[PDB]
Amino acid sequence: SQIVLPPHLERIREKLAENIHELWVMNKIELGWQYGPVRDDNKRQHPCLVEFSKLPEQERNYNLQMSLETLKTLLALGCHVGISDEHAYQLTSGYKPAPMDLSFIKLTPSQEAMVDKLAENAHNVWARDRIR
Repeated sequence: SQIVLPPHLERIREKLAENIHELWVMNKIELGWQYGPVRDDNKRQHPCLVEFSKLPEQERNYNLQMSLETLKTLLALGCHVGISDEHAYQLTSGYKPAPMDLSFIKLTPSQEAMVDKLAENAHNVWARDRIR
């Protein structure tokens, strides 16, 4: 939780979370639903279509608790990463965010190895949530 991050990439990681959040619009628009007041998937009520830096920490609380600690542990997951760069068709059902073509950009095997370790951490917090 309390892993210190460099102060240059504070807002950059928020736009990086916003580039994550616009895909968080997209993966839950690919289920075929729509915006709504409540958070009900089967009733086309998904309030998380507004972006990251736009919404407060009630409709943007699930990704902000996730994508921050996905970055917070990634700097100290037994590897090394630092400042490298900036915060860088299916017509959707109300907003179409696609600033970059993420299939023109490649991933690697040390990339997905830290993804499962971050998936190990949060699922154990999900096990810590499933104590009761």
